[PDB]
Amino acid sequence: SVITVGYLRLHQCGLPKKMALELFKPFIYGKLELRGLATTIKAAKKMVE
Amino acid sequence: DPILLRPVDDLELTVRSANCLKAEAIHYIGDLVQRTEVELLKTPNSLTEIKDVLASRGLSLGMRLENWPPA
Amino acid sequence: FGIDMNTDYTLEEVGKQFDVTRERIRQIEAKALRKLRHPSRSEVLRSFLDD
Amino acid sequence: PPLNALRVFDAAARHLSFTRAAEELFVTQAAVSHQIKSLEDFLGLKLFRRRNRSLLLTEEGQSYFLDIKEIFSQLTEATRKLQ
Repeated sequence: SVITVGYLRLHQCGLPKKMALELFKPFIYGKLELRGLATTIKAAKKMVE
Repeated sequence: DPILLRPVDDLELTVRSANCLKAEAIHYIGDLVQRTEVELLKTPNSLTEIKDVLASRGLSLGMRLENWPPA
Repeated sequence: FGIDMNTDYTLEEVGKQFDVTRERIRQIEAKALRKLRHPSRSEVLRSFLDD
Repeated sequence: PPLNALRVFDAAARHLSFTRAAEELFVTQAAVSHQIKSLEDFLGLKLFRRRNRSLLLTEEGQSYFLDIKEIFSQLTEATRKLQ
């Protein structure tokens, strides 16, 4: 993605909220079953969509 | 209650018991729990089975319910 | 259904092992189906219809 | 001839088979013959033509089939008397 200036602290980076769900999609799937909100991975992907 | 809206097939009851309630057209679990033991002994083909099959389900006959059926 | 094996077995294939009952193995399968058709165990399996 | 056999014969004819007379008889298909076999001892004669695919209506069986309708039609009369 393009870069832009930040108030941010030296250890912090500004992520676009839209790319995070795409990048961490397997992480969302993994922690979603742990939360018990999706019985199956198909429902996990459906509610992510 | 998540059990009231289900039919009588969610009990895994004996075939002798699975057929007796169909005579009186029992459709809901609520329908069978409204009627008490003092009138369900009339139907032929239970007294030593229904209490124990229903206790494990967290239910027992003789409870009073309103707005039934809610459809 | 040959689950966890290399192949499945038909009615007579399992009949020659336990009992030569033809329709009775079939009704054992039907009993298994109605056991698995119950809304007591099928709740999670029903989710696998769209794949 | 028990009155339990009274309601297993009337459903047999209109359902054209002993096993097919079970859905509206709130009973399985096995018991429908358990009363009929006793009928061939108290009364002691055939009612239906027992075949693999279906059953052939017998003249005597229909005579009882109408007799079962006399027994129930007046049984309804006692029923609507309560009604």
